[PDB]
Amino acid sequence: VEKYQQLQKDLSKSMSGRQKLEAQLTENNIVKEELALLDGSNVVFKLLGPVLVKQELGEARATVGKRLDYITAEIKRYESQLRDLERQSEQQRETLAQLQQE
Amino acid sequence: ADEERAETARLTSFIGAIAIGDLVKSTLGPKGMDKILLSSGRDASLMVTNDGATILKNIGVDNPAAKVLVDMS
Amino acid sequence: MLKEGAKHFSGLEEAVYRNIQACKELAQTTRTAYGPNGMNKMVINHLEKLFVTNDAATILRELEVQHPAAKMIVMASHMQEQEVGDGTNFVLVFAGALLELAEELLRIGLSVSEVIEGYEIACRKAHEILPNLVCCSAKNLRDIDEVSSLLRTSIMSKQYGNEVFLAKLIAQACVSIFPDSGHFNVDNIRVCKILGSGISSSSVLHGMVFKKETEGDVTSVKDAKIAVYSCPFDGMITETKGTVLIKTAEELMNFSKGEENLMDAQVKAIADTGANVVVTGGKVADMALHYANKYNIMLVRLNSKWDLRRLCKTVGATALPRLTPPVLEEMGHCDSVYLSEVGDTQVVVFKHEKEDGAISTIVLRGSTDNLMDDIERAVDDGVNTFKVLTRDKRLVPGGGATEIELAKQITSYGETCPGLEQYAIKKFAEAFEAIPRALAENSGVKANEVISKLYAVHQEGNKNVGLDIEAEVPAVKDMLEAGILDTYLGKYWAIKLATNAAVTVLRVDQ
Amino acid sequence: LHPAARMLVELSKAQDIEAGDGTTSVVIIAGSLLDSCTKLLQKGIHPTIISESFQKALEKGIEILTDMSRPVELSDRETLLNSATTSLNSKVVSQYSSLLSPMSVNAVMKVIDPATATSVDLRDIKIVKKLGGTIDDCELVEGLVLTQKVSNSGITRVEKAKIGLIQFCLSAPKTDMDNQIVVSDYAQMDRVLREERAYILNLVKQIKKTGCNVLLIQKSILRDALSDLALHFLNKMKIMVIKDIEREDIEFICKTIGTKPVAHIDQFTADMLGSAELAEEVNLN
Amino acid sequence: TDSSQGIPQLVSNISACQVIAEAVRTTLGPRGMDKLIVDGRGKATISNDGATILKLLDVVHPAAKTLVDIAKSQDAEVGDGTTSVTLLAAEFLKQVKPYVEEGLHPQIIIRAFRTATQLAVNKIKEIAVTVKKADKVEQRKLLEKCAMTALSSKLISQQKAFFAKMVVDAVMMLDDLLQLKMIGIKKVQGGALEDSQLVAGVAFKKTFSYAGFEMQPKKYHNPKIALLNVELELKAEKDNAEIRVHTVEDYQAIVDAEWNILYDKLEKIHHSGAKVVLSKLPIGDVATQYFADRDMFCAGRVPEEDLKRTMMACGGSIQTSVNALSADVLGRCQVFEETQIGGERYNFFTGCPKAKTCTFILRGGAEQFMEETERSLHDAIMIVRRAIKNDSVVAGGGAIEMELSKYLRDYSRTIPGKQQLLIGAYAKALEIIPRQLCDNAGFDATNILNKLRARHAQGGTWYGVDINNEDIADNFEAFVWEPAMVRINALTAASEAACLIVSVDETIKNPR
Amino acid sequence: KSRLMGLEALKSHIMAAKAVANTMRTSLGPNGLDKMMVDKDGDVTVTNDGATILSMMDVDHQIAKLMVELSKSQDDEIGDGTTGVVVLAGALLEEAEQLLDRGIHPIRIADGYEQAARVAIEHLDKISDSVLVDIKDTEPLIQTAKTTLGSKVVNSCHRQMAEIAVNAVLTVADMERRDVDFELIKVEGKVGGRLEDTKLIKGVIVDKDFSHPQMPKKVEDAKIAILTCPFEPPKPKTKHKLDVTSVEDYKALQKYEKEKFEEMIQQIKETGANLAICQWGFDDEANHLLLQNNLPAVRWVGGPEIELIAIATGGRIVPRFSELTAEKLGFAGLVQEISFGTTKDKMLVIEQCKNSRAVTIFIRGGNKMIIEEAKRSLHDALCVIRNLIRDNRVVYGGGAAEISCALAVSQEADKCPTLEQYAMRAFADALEVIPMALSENSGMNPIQTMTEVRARQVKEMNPALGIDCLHKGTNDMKQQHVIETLIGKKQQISLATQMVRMILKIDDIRKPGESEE
Repeated sequence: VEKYQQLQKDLSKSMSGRQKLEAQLTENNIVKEELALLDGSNVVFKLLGPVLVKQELGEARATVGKRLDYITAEIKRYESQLRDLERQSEQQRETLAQLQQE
Repeated sequence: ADEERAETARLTSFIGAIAIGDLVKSTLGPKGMDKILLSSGRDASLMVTNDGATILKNIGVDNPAAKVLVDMS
Repeated sequence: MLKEGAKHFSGLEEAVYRNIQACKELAQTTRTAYGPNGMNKMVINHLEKLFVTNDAATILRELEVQHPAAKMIVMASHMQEQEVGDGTNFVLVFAGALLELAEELLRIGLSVSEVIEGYEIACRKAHEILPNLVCCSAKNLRDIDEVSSLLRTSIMSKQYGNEVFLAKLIAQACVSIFPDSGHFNVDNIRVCKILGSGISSSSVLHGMVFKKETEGDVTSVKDAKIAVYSCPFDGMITETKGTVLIKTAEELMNFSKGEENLMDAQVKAIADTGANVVVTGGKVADMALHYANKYNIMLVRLNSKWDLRRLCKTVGATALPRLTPPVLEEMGHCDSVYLSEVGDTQVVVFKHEKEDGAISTIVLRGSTDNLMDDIERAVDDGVNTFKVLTRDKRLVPGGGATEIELAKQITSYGETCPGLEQYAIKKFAEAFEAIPRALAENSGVKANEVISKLYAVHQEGNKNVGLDIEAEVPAVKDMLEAGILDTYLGKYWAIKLATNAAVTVLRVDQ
Repeated sequence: LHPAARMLVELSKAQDIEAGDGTTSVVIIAGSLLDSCTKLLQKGIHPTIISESFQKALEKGIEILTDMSRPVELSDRETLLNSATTSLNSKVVSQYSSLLSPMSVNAVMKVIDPATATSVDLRDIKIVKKLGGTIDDCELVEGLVLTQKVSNSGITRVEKAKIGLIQFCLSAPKTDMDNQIVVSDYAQMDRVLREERAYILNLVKQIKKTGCNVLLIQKSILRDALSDLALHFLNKMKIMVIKDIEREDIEFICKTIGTKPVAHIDQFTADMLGSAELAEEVNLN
Repeated sequence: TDSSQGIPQLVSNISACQVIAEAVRTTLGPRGMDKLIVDGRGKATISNDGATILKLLDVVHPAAKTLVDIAKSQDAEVGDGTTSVTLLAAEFLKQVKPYVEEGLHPQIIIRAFRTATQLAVNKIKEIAVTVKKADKVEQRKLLEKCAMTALSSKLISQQKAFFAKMVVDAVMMLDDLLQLKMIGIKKVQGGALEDSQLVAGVAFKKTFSYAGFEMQPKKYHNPKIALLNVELELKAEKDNAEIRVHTVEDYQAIVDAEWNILYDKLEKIHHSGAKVVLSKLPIGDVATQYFADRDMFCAGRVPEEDLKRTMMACGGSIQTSVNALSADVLGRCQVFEETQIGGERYNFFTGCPKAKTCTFILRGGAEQFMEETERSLHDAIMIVRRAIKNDSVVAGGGAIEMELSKYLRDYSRTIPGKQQLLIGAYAKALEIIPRQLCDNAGFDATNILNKLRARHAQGGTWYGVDINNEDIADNFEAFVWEPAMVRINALTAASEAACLIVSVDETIKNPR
Repeated sequence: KSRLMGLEALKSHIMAAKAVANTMRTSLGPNGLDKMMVDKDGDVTVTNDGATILSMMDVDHQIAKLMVELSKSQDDEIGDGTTGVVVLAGALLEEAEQLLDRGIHPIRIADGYEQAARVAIEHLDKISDSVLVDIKDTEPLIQTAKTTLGSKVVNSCHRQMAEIAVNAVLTVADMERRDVDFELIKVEGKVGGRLEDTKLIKGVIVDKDFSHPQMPKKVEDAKIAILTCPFEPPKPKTKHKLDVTSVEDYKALQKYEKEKFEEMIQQIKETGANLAICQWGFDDEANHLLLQNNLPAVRWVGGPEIELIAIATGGRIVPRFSELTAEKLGFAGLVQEISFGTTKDKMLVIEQCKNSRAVTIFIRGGNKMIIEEAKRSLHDALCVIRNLIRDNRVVYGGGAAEISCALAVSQEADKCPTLEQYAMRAFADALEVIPMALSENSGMNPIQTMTEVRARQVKEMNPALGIDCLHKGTNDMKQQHVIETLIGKKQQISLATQMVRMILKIDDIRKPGESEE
């Protein structure tokens, strides 16, 4: 029954964005190595928004760290919302399953 | 539920309150001689008092006389 | 043993002493349990159910004994009862009595085979003069008083008081309705007790008596295609839902509505499978029933496995749970299927009676089943005491008159034979007085009075005892000449079967 | 757990802090009187009577006792050395103590202001240790030796150093990890990520704006947390960051060298900022 | 596999038989010492009969457990003789226990029992006396006496003579029973004993006030009676639920809707015709407002039996649903009246479309005379309705036994031997029965019994003890009056109860 | 499944009344030392009569069980003499085994006791005055509430309650034609006031709902409006979410509040009784925005209260605010806003001279103990007059009738003889137990003290005088003014032998294995 689905639905929904963070998180680590590697040897660039800002080395690492951090925090965001959306489905299942049935 | 009739109670109501009115008067007075406080709740955890109000607290006593005399003092 | 070894609970004392006493106490119980008696023995079931019987197997079945001694033999009285009615209450006590003479011979120090054979020898000798003890035979199995004369005996052999109208009503039950030519049926003759009215009010409805309520309209036709079902309607609905009531609400109104026409379907398919009566080991279903009232299918709201059994038995029926539109397998047998009120209860009735498929079902009215049960005990026997399946039963004196007849005879021979064989053959003809001693008690006299006269009456094949004042002083009844007689048959068996074990049960010291 | 036996584990325990000396011996003193007691109780002397006789008599005792003792110069660290060392060599531990006696009496003589040499509490005196080292690698130290250090871009040697306290989180509050995130989707995260990043830098800024050459950050559990990258942004402020430090040491550095608790940017103040004439970590000995 | 034979088992039989006999002994006599029986649930039992207390008592003796049937068999058929037969077969089992040991052990025990009662039951039925509507009585004076007779023992006031005529007529009205369940005495607060009352239908002891209760009709020349297994209230249909408030209409909302469905429940029965809505359960605050606003009578907490006894008198039906009811599961009278006698608002249900029920309204509202009169009236029923049933009537308190026990020992010299004792002791077994009531009447039974023996010997009409008077006399003449058949019943019950068991020292007992 | 024998069981039964009646014997009257209770749940308390204690005490035994059972009807009606039959029936109980010990039927002993009450009844019948009237019975109820308000909470009769005792029972009594119901009169304490805050309440008293006092405190009409409906937008004493989805709905709410206020101010006023008891709870905000409008608005009302005050008025309730009629409003003889205590809120006292189908007289207390100690006085003082108006009959009590009613009965003994003289003798003696037992619980030698009015009983007859109940140096029941409802004494008389008559009932002392189980 539809009530059971949204909770399953929003589950993998907010699950989707939470995962790709880790690959970003992974490359956030990949760039830290290079932001530890670059002294600014060749022009360092953040790009956030349709503008490409002038970026400086020293502000970039704390950024990507925050970016790493900010993303790293975002494993917890839905892992809260995971069980949230996971639970409300299960609760209605036996009901709505049997409701589907009879 | 259970009748406690005159004399045997009047012993109990006394003998406890008798016991009660002593380790307080023991302690009572400037030369009133102290009583070690005993907390059976925490080990023996102790003070040594001249105060009976502390005495009631530390070691819980059941006498109706006491419970009255508790409230009185 | 002396060692840690092997397995035995008999032998030494046990074989000689304790088995014989294990061969004693229950025979001791059966002594006034057999023959004319006022003895009564209370019993509680595994139901803890208080009941009184002078029948053994009832008592027997719930008796456990570490010995086989008491244990093994009781099959014989059953092996007996497999053959006939009572005389079974006589079977064991005959053994036990004649047995403990041997432990005396063991005190006297007589060898087993020496003790064994003289009985066996004389066991013939019994069976040899046993036909000389035929004082009559069974003329009309259709006649009531021809038969009632007998039936009174096993009932008497059970209990003294009620024997007469029983012996009447049982032939009024028409044991007549079978040839009993080798064709006789106690599946077609059933004792069905109505709890209600009196036992003198107890009737016999020829045709199946099912006190179970005849449910709704009676049979479609009297040659009833019968659907016998353990669970023909278990309900067609399942209510499990969001609430197992409603969550999406209209989904409820489907099935409670959609259930009943499936019961109609089934019931229509009872009419469609063709059953002129449907039979529910499980519950009736009201709408279904209402449909079965529309389709006028006779029904039984609830059916004992016992019901279903006889149903499955005689109909050719098969009791089945059906959540499906039903299938006739059960079909029909009985060519008239009725509703009766006896004790004023709906009686589901099935009668095909062919003299061969012939159903005469005793319907016992009575206000107590324990009443109608200890009754049915003797009634169990009388019919199958009647059931010899010799139309000519070579009627021999009832009540035990033949006993003393051969007491003189075979011990007079037991006299004539020599050796240690003597007392073997001699104790043999001494085995009779036990019951003439036993019932003499409940009669109220010593057995010497009894037996001296039972001896002094000498050869009679009449003069005998029981529970009576005739059984008291005279040591004379007519256990022939009064109408109390016995088939020649169970005699041979009551004689033989016990003689075998009494021989055999001693020989095993293990 | 016997209570009069508890009194004993109470008794010398005080003598530990009362002295650290004669603690075994203050066990030895008590029973002797109690030995004399049941006597007077076999005599039946009254506990008040028994009592008031005694602490009185102790006064009466300490007097005659006092003159037995010899007043020795407490201004003269040598007389202090000698006596204590003579004490030390009249007493159990001379091994390192006498070797450490030039250290002991000195930090003392340091915290000795008066010729009286007062009581000389051990408070400002800070016992520190270092795994291994040497008894010669033992030393008194005139300013606080601190546990490790935090410098990402942080200043290693900073001097005349106003010592910052942080009782506030520099990371911005911890939301789903250390910092401010709300997302079921990246549009959500990418929009509000502007907020957290910039201000934690500002809260970092103001600290150096508040004149912190050193920063005492008590433990990240005694904290919310410090994001090391904004702390790298803070280490970029060339403050000397000592993070994850005990509230005790905070209080010690509070009470002793006068870096008082700072829970807020405004709550940065020179009173709450100790001044380290040289704060530089040392790896050696 | 358990059992025992042997006289020890037989003695084991009588072992229980005398003890349980001692129970009932005077239990139906006015006096004794009572043990209230509180049952593990906390359920007190004082019951006047042993039977109900026997219903409590397990019997480890199948022997003594038979009498549990037989005393009940004497209880169910009558309601009396339960005590009596319990004092008889045991008395039998008492008598022969030596005789067994004396040798009577053979079945001449049970052989002799039958003629004994067979002797009596004829001699019994013969001496009993039959009456008509014009004969000795109006047919009422029979019941009048027999009610007076039963209103005698507990003396109360003399209006027992006048109460006698009261109970007679509803007794006349139903008499579909020896039992009183369909009439019953309703102890009625207020009034006096002297003014008592007898309803021609049911009536309800107490129904309770509500909003506008004196308004709600206490008078119908016909109701439609809603017999409710269920109640109506604001706790049955919520008066309490929250809401999220924006316009205060939201406050007005959750209150108005809830108010409906309570009124829905009752208006569906109010529009199913019921002017009398009987909830054997209370009615709550908002629901009775509807009853009060409906201006159709409702009653909360009205006796379920009276509610059931209603559908006896009123031909009604208990309505377990309150929703969308109907007139057949309703009930009727051609008078619904209601009035408060003393303090109890008392429903009057009569002119009922049928009667399976009358009821007796006993006033005075007084604990003392009334509870006795009741206990006295109940047996008037046990007499007067059975007096109707059997006009041939006999007399208690040894108005028979002496003659009987005489008549038997009379025939003893013919027998002599074992069963001569069954001629004498079966004779003997009788007079312990009144021997209880001489305890109860405060007499020595022996010389009471003695003379009355002689005074059934040299006498021989009814001479026997009377506890009502606390005297002895011709008891039928004392108007000690019970039909004969109840004798024969107890006789048959008693003489049969024993003979079975004496034939058993042999009892098989199996867990399997 | 073990079975005591007769006398044995009674000997086992006689083991009961002894101690439980004993508890009374030093508790009898003020000279009796009253009864104390403690709990398995840890509550030490003082108890009184039989009922209070014997209900608070728990009763093992059928004897002890019947006590509370036998007890109820006593304290129900008369309220005074409760503890008495305990001693008395217990005394006669110990007279019973005694005559069984004297070899006399349990049957017979209970027999001649019954009418032995009669020769005490007729004896009691004579005693003192079988009359009282309004201005008269004021004074004995003064006396009754003298000894009632002077024996229990305070030993000082406080004439307020002493008069509060007389008036409202009369109010239900004079309504019911020299009949009155203890149900209708009701004794209501609420602490925070005083035992000297004592109120004669012939109507209902409830705290007047103020979600604001300053928004005018007032009581209006004399009459009450009892409402299941709103007098202001309704709510069932349960949380109602007040939020507004926009900043604008913030503006309309308080208007809606006041639009229905004035409308319910309108539609209940036009119904009647601007004071309106709304069964419904409601926000303290808007409740005082109607208060800000007008008319203190009663909200958060007990569901019982509305129907309680409804039936008391005899008027109904408005179930639905669209339904409006003054009969669905209540009836207050006087609605009066009354400050409850100096400590706390004004109440709204509804005093119903319209109809009071319940009358709940009121008192306060400095403590909940003493306030209930006081109600303990009040109930039973209202209980005597209860019957004592139904019959105005009073008999000087306290042993003067006990020393006397025994006179008729024990003298009736050899008038009786056979078993009845015994059942006159071992009967009447149980009476003089109490003046003995009252002298017992006093500092007094009872047999001595009993001997005194005895001489009087030889000197005089049925003393309106007697022995000091107050333990006064002077002995009357006149100087003591100890006189009880000549009902209640006989009402008390009715109880004692009944119990003995109860313990005998049937012949069955057997138990299945269940007796007290």
